[PDB]
Amino acid sequence: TTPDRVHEVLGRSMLVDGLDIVLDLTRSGGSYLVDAITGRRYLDMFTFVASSALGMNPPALVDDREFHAELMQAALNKPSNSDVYSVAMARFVETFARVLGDPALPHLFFVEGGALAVENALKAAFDWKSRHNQAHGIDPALGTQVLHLRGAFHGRSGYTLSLTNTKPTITARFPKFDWPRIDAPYMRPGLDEPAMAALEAEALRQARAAFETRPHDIACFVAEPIQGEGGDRHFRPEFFAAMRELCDEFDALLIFDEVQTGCGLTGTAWAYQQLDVAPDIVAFGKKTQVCGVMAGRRVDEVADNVFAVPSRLASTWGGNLTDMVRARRILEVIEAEGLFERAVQHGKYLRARLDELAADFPAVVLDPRGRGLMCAFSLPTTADRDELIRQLWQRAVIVLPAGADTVRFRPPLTVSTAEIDAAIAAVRSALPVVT
Amino acid sequence: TTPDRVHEVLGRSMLVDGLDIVLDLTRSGGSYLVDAITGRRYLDMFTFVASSALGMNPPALVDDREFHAELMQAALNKPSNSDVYSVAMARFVETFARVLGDPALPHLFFVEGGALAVENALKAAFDWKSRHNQAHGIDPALGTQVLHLRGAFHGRSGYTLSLTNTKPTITARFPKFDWPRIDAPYMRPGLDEPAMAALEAEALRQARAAFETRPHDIACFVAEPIQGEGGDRHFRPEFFAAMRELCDEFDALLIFDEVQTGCGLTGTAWAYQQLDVAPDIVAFGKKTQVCGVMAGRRVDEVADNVFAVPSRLASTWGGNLTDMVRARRILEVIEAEGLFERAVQHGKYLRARLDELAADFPAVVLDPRGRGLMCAFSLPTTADRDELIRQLWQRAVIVLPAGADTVRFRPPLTVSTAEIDAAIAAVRSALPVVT
Repeated sequence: TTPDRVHEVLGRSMLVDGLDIVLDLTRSGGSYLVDAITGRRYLDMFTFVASSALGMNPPALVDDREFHAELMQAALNKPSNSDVYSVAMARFVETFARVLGDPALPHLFFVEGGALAVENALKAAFDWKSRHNQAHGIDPALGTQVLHLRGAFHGRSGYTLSLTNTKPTITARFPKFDWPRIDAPYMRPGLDEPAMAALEAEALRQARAAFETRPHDIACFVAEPIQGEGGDRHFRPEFFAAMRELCDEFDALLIFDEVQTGCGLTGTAWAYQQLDVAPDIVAFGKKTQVCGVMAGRRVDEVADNVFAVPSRLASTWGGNLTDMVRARRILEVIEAEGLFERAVQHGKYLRARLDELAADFPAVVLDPRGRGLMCAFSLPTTADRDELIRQLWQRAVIVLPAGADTVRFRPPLTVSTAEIDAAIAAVRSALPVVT
Repeated sequence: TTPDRVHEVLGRSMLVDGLDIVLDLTRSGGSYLVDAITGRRYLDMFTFVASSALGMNPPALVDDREFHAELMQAALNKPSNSDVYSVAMARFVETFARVLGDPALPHLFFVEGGALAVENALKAAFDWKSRHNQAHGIDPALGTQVLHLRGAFHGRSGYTLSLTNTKPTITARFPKFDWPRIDAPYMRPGLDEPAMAALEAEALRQARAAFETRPHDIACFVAEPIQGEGGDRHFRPEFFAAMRELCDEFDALLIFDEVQTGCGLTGTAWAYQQLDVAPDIVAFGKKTQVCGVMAGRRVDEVADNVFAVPSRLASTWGGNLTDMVRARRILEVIEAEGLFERAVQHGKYLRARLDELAADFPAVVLDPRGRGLMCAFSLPTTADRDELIRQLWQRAVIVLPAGADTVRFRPPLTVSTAEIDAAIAAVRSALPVVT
């Protein structure tokens, strides 16, 4: 089967609604994807839906003969890491703890898939609340609900379908729990400190009302620190700081879903580190390759929590060993080359360019925003946004939509300023055409 | 970090309740695992919880230089296969369809994880029932419940926690849907045709009552063709044939969870092929490396089902590309070496040996049973069963428990008769010690 027959072969078995290209696995590199059909190079601001930290075929992985041997050893088989331990696994775990670890969150758990990472954070909270209730004379049947935000995306699995609320297509006709959902007080243009404070106060009021009308039954609050799929919606640290206090007042855990924000994209290991709010549990995935949770803080106050008791959380494989070996090497590169700091600096650059675009096209380029390399802007209508994406595709630049009117940038951590300039140049070319 | 420090390193971050050994990834091969600490070889009747079809480091994969290059190309990166197609992916899909495909079930969907494979089968059914209801004048809010069996294991995710019912430890304190659950009329010793028929009739009665008291609200019936974790419980074809008719009468889909039974273990591609019952959806995982569903039959009667409409089912990665490349090669070996037939023949051999054990130890070795290489026997008590497993471990044979009193055999498809003899010899040595 040849590159030009790929879409035909897949089309016999599946819906083929992806990109028009066929990925050349060998010739792609860094910030560029190569179409195996034409040999055309595409500038990658999409990074497999923000799951690639270093881009395709990074030199530090490709040129490392010792790593090749390690990777090959892992890739030939697929052990059940939950039952059977290896040096390859232990090396990954120790470097994860070193590079991304938080001393307050020592409990680590790994699984395949971002939705399942979030689910296991939820399971930890449900167990914790039930047991905490029981220890304080409250019915252990209580503690089954999840406070969450409007516009949230946490995945497409059994529990996360009850949380995710972006496009109706994702959740329609699937059974859901009736869990309390509150307004998301995200930052928007033309709102000053007092205006933002009032918006936050209303979400806080709704949150308080949920806790008070469902006594002892809310196990946790879950949020993305920055809402990705919902449209790159940013929140003030003040909002999460207030939620942290409110969670503590009602003995509920605070969970950050860092599946999209995590592993350096915002300029720190985790976005929460810049918001100065301490979570009890963090769910991670995408860039980490293997998914999972880190837990601690109040979790430890219940001695028989799911991290202390065998067989409460599990899967067959306990994450993919190949992903663990790849991730170990990726984390070593991040640490050695100071890629978090590079993300801060290049992120400031990208943001500055988007500000310039907003000045040049004031009625078209709206609400330029970002933290680190996680940047976005919006257009007046969905039609304008969709057209800009088509125009960029024609110019060999890959970006992703979000929400009704957002264009998202998700470059690799290794993106150069010249590559950012190229992306911006394409947007500038395309804009007069869309207007 | 050295083999002797693996448990210490992992123990800082996780609960370390797995096997005492450290897996040597290089020296393990075929039906043998190697402990990196001692160099002791362990006879493997466990195969990473039945997820290894060919055992460790199969020669056809290890000696194939062309495959090495293909695997390395896949392993270096992790593309989002849902968005971005490759030759490596298309080759996997076409060989999957060739080797394991069913002409009645042309729709394929891939995902990481067995629980998520089952969840996507459920999502397909929920959507189908709602839309089928709508097309026939019935409220589209109806069609949200899942008929399932006692003793079932379908995973540990949001929807599957409402189905799984083996050990309380798996499901306690996690929120569940109230879905209808019926008795499992599995075969047991000392029950003749009429006795089995009466047991089945009672389960059928319970099933009928569920359909009639929850009108238009049961979307599907889900079952394992042979219950694995619940204790290798086998069902007569007559039971599933009756359930098939009953599902059709009430316009509900029939889903087989073949995550444990699938990919040749029972002697055919799928266990359902030997039961002569046609499912609408099959969920697969474990041995297939990449997980997912095959769908067809009645699914196609709803033209806007989830396999026809974009973005109803999805994940970031669409399965792991490394797993796809490995699985392609594994399937080619199965096809080329006639491993399904080998499983039939060696399975008959293993079963014969267990019958002999039952004759020699009539009060201790109970209910010897199996289909293909999926074989088991039971002991009088849980204490006897647990002790036998410890005694086998001491003799370097790895087997898995199931239920309260079952010992399961899960050899690779490539197991030899001498290796089966070795396993049986160890059981014979251990039994006088446990009695």
